[PDB]
Amino acid sequence: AEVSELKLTKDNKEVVTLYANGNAFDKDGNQISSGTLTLTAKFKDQYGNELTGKVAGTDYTFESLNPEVLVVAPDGSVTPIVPGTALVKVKYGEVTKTIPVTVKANPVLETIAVDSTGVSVAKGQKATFKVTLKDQYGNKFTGNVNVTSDKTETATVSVSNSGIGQSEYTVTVNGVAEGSTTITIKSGTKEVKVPVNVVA
Repeated sequence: AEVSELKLTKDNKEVVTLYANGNAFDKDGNQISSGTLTLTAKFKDQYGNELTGKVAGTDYTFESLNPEVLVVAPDGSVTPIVPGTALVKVKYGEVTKTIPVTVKANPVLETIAVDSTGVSVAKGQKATFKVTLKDQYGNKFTGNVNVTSDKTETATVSVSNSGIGQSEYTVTVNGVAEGSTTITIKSGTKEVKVPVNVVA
């Protein structure tokens, strides 16, 4: 025979990004949730005919040359273990092929992005800005958010969605009395401060 394709897949999509947690991503960075994670393989004969009706596991077997890093079932099924690089192998009699596979470290919170630099609200009014959590790769990250205010007699604060389960939240600040103060937005071990000025 001859090995004509060796791709990593889930639900017919090629996998460009794979985390330690098993999550997988196409070219666009849209997550694949359908299918199981596998390697696909196609083969030709000595005259270039695509060998058909072939059984993965029986006619051909898959090996992981780095089994502490990535588990590959002989039928081609795939589960990541920790971040690193694994070399994967397909076998068809004497005929073999090798591809690299990269497991990336899972997302963790890197940045609390804040739509605002300071807030100006009139006494007895509300103001609004957005908070976006980002991971080390600079994509949206779902995580918890907590907002407080240094002086509640000047201004009070609240967050959409009870500050859980989301990667984008709305912060409302109510103007309570004339004067100034600071809101603090906390998430994980990180924190941003925002000044606030309540006008008449």
